[PDB]
Amino acid sequence: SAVKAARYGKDNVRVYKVHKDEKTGVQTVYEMTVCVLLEGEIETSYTKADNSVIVATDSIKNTIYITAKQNPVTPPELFGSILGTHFIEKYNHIHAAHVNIVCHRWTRMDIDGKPHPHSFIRDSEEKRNVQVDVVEGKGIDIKSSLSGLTVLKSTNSQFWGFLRDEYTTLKETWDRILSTDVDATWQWKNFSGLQEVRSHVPKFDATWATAREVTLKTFAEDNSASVQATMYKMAEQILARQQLIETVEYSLPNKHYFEIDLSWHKGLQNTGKNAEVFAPQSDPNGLIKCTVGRS
Amino acid sequence: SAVKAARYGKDNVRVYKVHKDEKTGVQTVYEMTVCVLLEGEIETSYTKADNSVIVATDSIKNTIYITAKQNPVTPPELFGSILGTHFIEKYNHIHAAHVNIVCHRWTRMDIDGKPHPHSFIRDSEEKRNVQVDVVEGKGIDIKSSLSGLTVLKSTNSQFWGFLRDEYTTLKETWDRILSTDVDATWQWKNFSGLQEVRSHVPKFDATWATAREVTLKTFAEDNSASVQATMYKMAEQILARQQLIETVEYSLPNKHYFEIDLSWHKGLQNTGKNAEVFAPQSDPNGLIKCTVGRS
Amino acid sequence: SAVKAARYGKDNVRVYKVHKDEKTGVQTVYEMTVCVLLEGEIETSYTKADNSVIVATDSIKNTIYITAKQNPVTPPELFGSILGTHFIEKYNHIHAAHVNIVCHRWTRMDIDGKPHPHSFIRDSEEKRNVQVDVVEGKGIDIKSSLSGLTVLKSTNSQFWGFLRDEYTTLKETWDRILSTDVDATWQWKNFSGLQEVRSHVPKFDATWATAREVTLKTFAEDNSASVQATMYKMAEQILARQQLIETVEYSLPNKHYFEIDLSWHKGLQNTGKNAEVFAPQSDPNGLIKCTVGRS
Amino acid sequence: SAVKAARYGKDNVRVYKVHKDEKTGVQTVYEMTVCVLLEGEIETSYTKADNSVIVATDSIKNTIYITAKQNPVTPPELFGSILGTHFIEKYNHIHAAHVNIVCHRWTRMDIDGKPHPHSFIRDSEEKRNVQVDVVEGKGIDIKSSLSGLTVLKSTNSQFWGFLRDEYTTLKETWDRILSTDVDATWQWKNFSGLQEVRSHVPKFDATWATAREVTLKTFAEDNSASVQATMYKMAEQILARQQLIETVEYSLPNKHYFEIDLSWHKGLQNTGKNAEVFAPQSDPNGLIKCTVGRS
Ligand SMILES: Nc1nc2[nH]cnc2c(=O)[nH]1
Ligand SMILES: Nc1nc2[nH]cnc2c(=O)[nH]1
Ligand SMILES: Nc1nc2[nH]cnc2c(=O)[nH]1
Ligand SMILES: Nc1nc2[nH]cnc2c(=O)[nH]1
Repeated sequence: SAVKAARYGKDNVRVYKVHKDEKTGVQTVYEMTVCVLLEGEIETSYTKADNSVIVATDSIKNTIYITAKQNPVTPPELFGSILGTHFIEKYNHIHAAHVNIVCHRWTRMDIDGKPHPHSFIRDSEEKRNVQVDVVEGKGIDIKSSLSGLTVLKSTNSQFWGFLRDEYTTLKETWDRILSTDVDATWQWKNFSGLQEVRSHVPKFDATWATAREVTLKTFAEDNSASVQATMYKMAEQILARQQLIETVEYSLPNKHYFEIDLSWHKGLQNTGKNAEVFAPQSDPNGLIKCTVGRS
Repeated sequence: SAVKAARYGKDNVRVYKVHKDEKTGVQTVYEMTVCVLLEGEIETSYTKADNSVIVATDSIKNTIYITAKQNPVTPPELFGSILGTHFIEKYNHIHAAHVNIVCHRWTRMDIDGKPHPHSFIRDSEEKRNVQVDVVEGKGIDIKSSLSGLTVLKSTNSQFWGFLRDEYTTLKETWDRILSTDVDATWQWKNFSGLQEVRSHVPKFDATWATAREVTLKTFAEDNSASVQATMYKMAEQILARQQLIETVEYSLPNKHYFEIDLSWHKGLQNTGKNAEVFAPQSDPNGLIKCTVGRS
Repeated sequence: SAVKAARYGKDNVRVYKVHKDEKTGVQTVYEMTVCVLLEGEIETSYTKADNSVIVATDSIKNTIYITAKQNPVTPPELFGSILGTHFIEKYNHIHAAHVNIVCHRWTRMDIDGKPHPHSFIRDSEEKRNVQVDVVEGKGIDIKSSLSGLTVLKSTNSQFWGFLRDEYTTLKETWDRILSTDVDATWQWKNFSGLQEVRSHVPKFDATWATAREVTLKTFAEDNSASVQATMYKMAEQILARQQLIETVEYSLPNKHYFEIDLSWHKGLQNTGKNAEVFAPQSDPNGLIKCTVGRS
Repeated sequence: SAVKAARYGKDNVRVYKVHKDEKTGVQTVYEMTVCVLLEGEIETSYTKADNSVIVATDSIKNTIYITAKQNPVTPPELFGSILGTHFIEKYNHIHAAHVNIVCHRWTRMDIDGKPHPHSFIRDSEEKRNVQVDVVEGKGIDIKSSLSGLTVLKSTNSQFWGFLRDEYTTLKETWDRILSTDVDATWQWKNFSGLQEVRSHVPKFDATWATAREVTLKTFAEDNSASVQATMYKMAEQILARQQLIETVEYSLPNKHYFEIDLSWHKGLQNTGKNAEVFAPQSDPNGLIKCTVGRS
């Protein structure tokens, strides 16, 4: 036997960083969860019990803190590039670094119609993430994403015209609730190294804001023919707004809300046009994906 | 042996209800999770296998749907009173109903600086809850609450002057991060029955908004001497704003963010006044509670 | 306003302890999660920002480690009594200690039909817990419990004869799946202090083993008329086996497995006596409780 | 823009199946969670709102129930092959089916030293899984796995000789606790179709039992030089025992248990050779992976 692939590192490293404007007295906090996995010439640690090739996972954790201390942690696409680049340049036998970052929301509180200087609130569980792969001699691959964005529209969603055969019991509908947890990923064109990533810095936050806005507007306005059709429209718009993106990927659960027939109880009418009370279903759920790129 | 206490019912009943304004075309959704437990003369179901006294848990579930269909589901203190009252009046041998409701947020989306008629987003995992106990001949006891409100302030929090003995290693501090998940409960004065609850309807939503606002403002503005001191101030204000409240209860975790000493690495300064990078701690955590009432 | 009730302390303190037999070379591990909340004369910490009365939560955490170091951590009813007693004797103004302990399973591995000296496996998520309230001048109240015991029987469970009215749609049945997560608590008679608890040490583990065994045997053998009837039988037996127990409490979810009618598909028969494939339901679920004591 | 990749289907389909031996009266239950995602000529559902190409996710759910009704659900590698094969043969425009199955444990209860005919208990949260990809014209790819196997050894684990530089603070050790959650996957050689999978049926369960046993024995007996070294030894043995396996993959977290220095308290000795009380750390954790194949 032989080692076909190997990676190791530190997972679930929680990091918080505060920025203090001495001028204005305004404070800004950043909180994230970091994973860093390394690859290189480390086979002997597995095959020969040779630990000399191992950069201890505890040292990797130390390095994340130090890096966060000496560099900006935002935007995450930059911080992740700096962190991955560090491992491949510092260690001769390490040739790839895979860095995953999850940014948690800490939103400035508004007190009395005015932004508070140092108080924050977590508004929802929606995350902004980055996956950065830094490979010696192959540049920097970045995939940015937003996830945990949960939305629902109570009408203007349809589903009819689908295949019908002896396995089908689902009825066609012209009016239904559509609810989902949005997971959207945009993959950037490969970057030659850190200097190139630094040159595109302003595009990261703007592209994140754009993906979010397009996602929300398209969901709210589209008279949805299906989840498939609505998601393609979002992805089409994101690609058209940012040329440096190669592919957009969406992964959407269809969280079902079933009508409850109450007619067995005093002829109570609660179906079709009279539907008011529904039962949200925990499982199972439809799962719909699509990767859209440039023709 | 004998049955000293008994209750049974249906838990985790998810309910969704939509309101459609035919005039404006505006839709409003309500989503909640309901638990209903009953008590009464049901001992024989346990002792003698006598199921004749049992209102099937499946029937209790049916009843929640029917009740939601025929009545307003908001404010939750009213819907819960209606639901509990129903069981004790309908069934002769049922003398207490305990109804718990958790309201999930579905917040109208703003598209292009304007409220969307039928699209919603879950902004955070913060809940509004109610506990309603409807006891035959003893009226209606209601406890309302908000939970899952997660906040953090990066400065203006202190902790010094505490007891020091041979078990103490904690250092006094004049500047620290304060973060917590707020769980606040206000207990209403006992109500004689449904007609009395209906008479106070407008006070429910207003008191909920008040508890939230006071909680947020006090946390942000108080130069906190301790979690204990800050929570008492919140509770004091809520009691002063609403006379129909008998007691306010707060339960607050103190989620710790530790300084990271980086001086072993090139004399890097990251403690005290130079602290920028912290390590959020998952556990353990301080847990601080207090019940405040009227003197 | 005034402080009606107050308690504070440390939650989620994870503790591991290893015992090494120098003779046999056999090692035994104990892992638990501890919560300790204190009460006493601490009102001024809330009302006057007077921290002098506060035993820091960090010190409480230190104390748990020290106590675990100097005393046996098993059985948990003893360790919890020692820990609570410590706070009320050490601090003059602290009059009650509430200690909660959750024991996690680490079960000796069997390698080659033989017990391994120092390797363990977590077999299931079932917990053994204790709640200990140590109140100055009122002795020691202990509630022991087992939870997270998940079981299912595929037949020999019935449910018929229940009340039927206009809210009922559930059909009577003579054969069904019964599945639940067992939560059983036995409350001990009040103890005068530590010396009395020490005198009953051997009864703790034996009573825990007994509750478990009776729970499992009764569930498997009873031709269940209802969850209510089966749980009363368990509680009756536990009370008869241990006189020092005052009350047994059971709290049982009824996790439903619905039949799937497949007759719309080629007359496939999958209901009643032909039922083979079921759909486990995540929610909602029946919740059945009962507290049984001595007549 | 264009669709580069697309898949859709049903996730979280919970299925239970009971087998009743009319002879012996012995019942056997199987419980699983199934995901099925399809690919084929379905681009137009995204691009043109053409639902005619869509096999409704609800129909996919129906099909899982029907398939489970007409076929054995064990071993899971077979059931998954049958299910995936069904979609590609039945639908002309569907060319790949991806089926994921998670098997939950329901272990026959032993009552009075004897196997009970129809009562079961969930012993741990350990899963047996399968991933089956059925691609038209490319046969059947199966990856089997076990996950959620949580183990700990209190001694006979070392970690010394690792790289040391200015980022290192970790001390070398010759004696430590080693704890992890085992995730092991074995990939089978490609199968030509269902008839070939049926021919190897007996090898599935045996290979699963083998992977488990080797994993447990190697963990318990190896005087571990590192997680890397111990995992390679397991994978080496699995490959040697089953020729039809092409690659073994392990993914192991290193769950840390830190020593607690108690010397600041009365010179209490709790480090190195005197270590008895440890603090289990929730995060961060080391993450170590390796894919081992044939030379
Ligand atoms: N939008 C949408 N709804 C569905 N309901 C059942 N299947 C589907 C599907 O593929 N798409
Ligand atoms: N606010 C606050 N911080 C603490 N840190 C340690 N103990 C305490 C406590 O009781 N209150
Ligand atoms: N055992 C049992 N099954 C039920 N199914 C519906 N209600 C009940 C109940 O109260 N007990
Ligand atoms: N086994 C093991 N322990 C570690 N502790 C820190 N890093 C490592 C590592 O790579 N392997």
